[PDB]
Amino acid sequence: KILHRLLQ
Amino acid sequence: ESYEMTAELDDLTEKIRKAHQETFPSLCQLGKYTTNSSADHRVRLDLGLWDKFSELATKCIIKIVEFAKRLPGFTGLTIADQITLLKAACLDILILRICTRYTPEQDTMTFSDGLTLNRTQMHNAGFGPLTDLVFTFANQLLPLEMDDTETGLLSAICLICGDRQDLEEPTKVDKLQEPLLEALKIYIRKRRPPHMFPKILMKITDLRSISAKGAERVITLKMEIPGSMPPLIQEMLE
Ligand SMILES: CC1=C(/C=C/C(C)=C\C=C\C(C)=C\C(=O)O)C(C)(C)CCC1
Repeated sequence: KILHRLLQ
Repeated sequence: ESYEMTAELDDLTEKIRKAHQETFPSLCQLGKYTTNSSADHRVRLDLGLWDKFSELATKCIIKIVEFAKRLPGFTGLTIADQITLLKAACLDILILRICTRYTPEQDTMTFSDGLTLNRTQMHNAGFGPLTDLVFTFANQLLPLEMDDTETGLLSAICLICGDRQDLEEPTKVDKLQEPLLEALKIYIRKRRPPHMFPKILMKITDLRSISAKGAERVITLKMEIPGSMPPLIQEMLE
């Protein structure tokens, strides 16, 4: 997921 | 002309102010430029504008996430919640941001790169049946005279919302929003000398009715755009 990466 | 001592709230306000400005350029400190892909008449969808707009939309969503992680305590929440909050507030913040780039006398809105479109171009870029709703909101905002500080707090308040479905720790989210509301209130006081607090909050409710329709505009645009909806936009409005 893009959100996961950006948030991680 | 007197105000109590509120050190901690003043620090939060400053942090959110910086987080906003730094993730969203000011209209004045922006080198605006014009296009003309189809500024004459409204069409179903100007593909050339959609390509540009969709590119700018992807980047602004990225900045919003950047803004979210800069909010005190946001990263402290669970990952699932952070995602949940973002997906529910993304569009609201996007509307609030673009409407803050409204130049009333020219009736245009400016994007983060400087691209300045008029009402018809905004429509042709992808807003379609939302153009008017968004412009009306932009106009109803002018009287409030909000600055980046208030915009950041308002965006932060819209994001950190405990009443979002699926949150695993709502009360934890509610705890983060309290200081924000109070900071907005305290701040409105020193600035505006005196009933703007409820007035500004009420604008959040205006945002919901517009974002409610934006979700359906995505479905519509899916059937009219060449390829597929940019992935980040899909995760935030699916
Ligand atoms: C994402 C998206 C939409 C809304 C975008 C909004 C409301 C603002 C974008 C602002 C930008 C991109 C600002 C900047 O760059 O400063 C609509 C409903 C049209 C449908 C397609 C997906």
